[PDB]
Amino acid sequence: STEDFPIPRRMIATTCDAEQYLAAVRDTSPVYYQRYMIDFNNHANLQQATINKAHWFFSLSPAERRDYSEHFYNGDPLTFAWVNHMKIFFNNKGVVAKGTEVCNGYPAGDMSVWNWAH
Repeated sequence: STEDFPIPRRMIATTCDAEQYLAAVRDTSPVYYQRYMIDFNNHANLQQATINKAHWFFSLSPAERRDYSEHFYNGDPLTFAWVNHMKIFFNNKGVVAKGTEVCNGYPAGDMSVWNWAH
């Protein structure tokens, strides 16, 4: 009864890693990617925590992500310090769909996707 909200079902199921997904969005929804990276850049002190959290999420089994989704609104310190820290992964179903459709074709672990100096 909430397979697709708050966390989109395609993000629950993806076998892609963070950097494959991010690169896919960079190419399929460039404005969304750019605007996220601007917000990321504006939160310098929270960047590593955000990268770490993305890595954790993508390390999780689908069942673990479902659990996380069932507890998403509770919030952790990152959620209060930077509400939109996971916006690129979770917030837009259309962006998610286009990214998860193609992310398996991108290079795993490519950390340069977190470095967009704008």
